[PDB]
Amino acid sequence: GFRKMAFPSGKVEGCMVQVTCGTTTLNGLWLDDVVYCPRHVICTSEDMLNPNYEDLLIRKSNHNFLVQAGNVQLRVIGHSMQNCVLKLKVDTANPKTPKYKFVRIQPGQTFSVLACYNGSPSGVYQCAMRPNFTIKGSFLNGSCGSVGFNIDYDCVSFCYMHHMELPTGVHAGTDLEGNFYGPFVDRQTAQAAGTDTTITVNVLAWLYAAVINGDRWFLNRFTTTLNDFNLVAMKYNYEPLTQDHVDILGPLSAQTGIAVLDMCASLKELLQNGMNGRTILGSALLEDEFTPFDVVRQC
Amino acid sequence: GFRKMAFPSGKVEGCMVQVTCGTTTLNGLWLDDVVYCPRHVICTSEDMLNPNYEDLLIRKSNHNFLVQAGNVQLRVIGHSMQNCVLKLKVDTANPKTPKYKFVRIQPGQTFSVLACYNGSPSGVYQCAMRPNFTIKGSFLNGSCGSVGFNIDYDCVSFCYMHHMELPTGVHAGTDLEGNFYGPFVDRQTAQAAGTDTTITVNVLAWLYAAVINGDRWFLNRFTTTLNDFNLVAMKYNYEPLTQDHVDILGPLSAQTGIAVLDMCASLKELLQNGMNGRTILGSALLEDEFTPFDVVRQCSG
Ligand SMILES: *[C@H](O)[C@H](C[C@@H]1CCNC1=O)NC(=O)[C@H](CC(C)C)NC(=O)OC[C@H]1C[C@@H]1C1CCCCC1
Repeated sequence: GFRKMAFPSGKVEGCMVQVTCGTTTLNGLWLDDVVYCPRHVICTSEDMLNPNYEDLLIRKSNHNFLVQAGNVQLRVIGHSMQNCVLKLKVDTANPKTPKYKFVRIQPGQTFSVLACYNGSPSGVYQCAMRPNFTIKGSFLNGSCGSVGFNIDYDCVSFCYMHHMELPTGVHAGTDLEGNFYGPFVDRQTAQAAGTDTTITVNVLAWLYAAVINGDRWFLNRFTTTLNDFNLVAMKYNYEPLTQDHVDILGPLSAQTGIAVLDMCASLKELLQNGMNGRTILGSALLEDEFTPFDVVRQC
Repeated sequence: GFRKMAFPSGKVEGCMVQVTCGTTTLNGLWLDDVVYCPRHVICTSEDMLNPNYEDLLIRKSNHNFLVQAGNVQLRVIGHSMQNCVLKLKVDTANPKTPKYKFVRIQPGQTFSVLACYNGSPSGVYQCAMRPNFTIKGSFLNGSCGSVGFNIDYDCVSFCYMHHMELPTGVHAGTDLEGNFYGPFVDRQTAQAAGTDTTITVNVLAWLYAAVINGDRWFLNRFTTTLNDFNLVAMKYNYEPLTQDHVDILGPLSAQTGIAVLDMCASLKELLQNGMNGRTILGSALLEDEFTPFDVVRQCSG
């Protein structure tokens, strides 16, 4: 079987706390003796339209920030801002801090999201960083400060902290240095993203997964050159396929004995014609949020 | 705009161990001072055919079971079989035991699966129990003893433990009392699931979700009796509704003001007339793996 699968979230759950300033409550990430959270916690309703964050922050003191780990209040003993993230220093070290790192993820890569409300983990699911630097998440009021991450041999690599929803229903946020993915800004305004394109290497990986699990109706005897495929992909707002993508797809091609460029010819046929009302792995749409690595770690 | 979203898995990660008999290792669930696992851990390859589980267990002693949390051995001090699960009493109460209960779910209900290998969690994902009592998992060799669960507040309701794969590639297993869902047995034989059907109650929940988000073209000005709807539904390979299904749609019916039986009438028209190229929540396909609880969780909670 083949399933969209999130990393086990326990190591991140032990880091989630609630952060409150004024009438605004969201989540923070508590690592060692620092809590990281979105800086817009310091805004009021009036501030959010055009917040001068440095000016709003100079007027705050440590005691204006209320941090709670469950029933326990953590004393804030220091605070600073790094881009769009606030760093609150507390007197307590988190005993549950995992081995971790902060990474900035590349578009087309996937990560797990731990959606939290009031410092309490609520759900976990897989997202991809879109080419237009949005993510198609599930985030409601109070979800800010929820984080996205990957796990590699007990090391948690944090890559995303949640800040906002766009009018189209997609989501935007920062890495853990507080820099946004994409052209977005943490102010209460309607923001549009650039035109979103489809992650072609991931669509190919998912077709290979549909073949492994016995689904073949889309394949064909034909083939294509890399450049000719990429001309058709760009026409249909698919990202171009690089030679590294082809290389990355090697293991999957070998396992199924289907040349990458033969799978490209199949995808070309799908783009030009369609599904014909049919489905692949249950879906009526081409799925582009599985990476080659994601697929390999499942067959 | 809906994601299949699992529950946070940490409270279950803290209960996973491995159980080995000879060279056969699967996963177990450590709650208080008991470890629960599939009884077929006591089988060799040649026993799998039609194992004599009672005979195989009589040859076993406490000191034949290797239970490990990580690389740390947990001493077994008692063993018993309950249906298709082994219960291994150990000398240490799990300090990470959550508040928990053991529940038997119904077809259509969803749950999170924490897929594990050698006692180590690998991934978490949502499954729906199909009307034919299979789930569409992603289970590899060594995954048996992985569990499915829901979390309500801080209480973990364990509802599934994994035992086997069927010829068609779907998966089968038991509740935490060892009772299989559906008509399967833990023998290494080709077993067939009944033909699957569409989970009507979840499709209705999906229509309610569509209405909540302002997508309501399919609502009509008619109603139906539950029996009339069930007889039509069966002709389209949809499950009949139970009284419990009607009741668990109550909150969404109240939220939208659309009576359950009126929504049934709208669904009946979709089944008889098709979608006519229209879409619902952006798709021409009716989704059947979001329960009414799942819908409320992503729309309002
Ligand atoms: C933080 O918890 C919250 C998470 C959002 C709320 C609903 N779903 C989410 O993911 N983030 C916000 O509320 C940000 C805060 C600003 C200061 C960055 N703003 C936001 O998400 O607004 C939602 C945009 C649709 C709204 C616009 C409509 C037109 C007027 C301006 C807002």
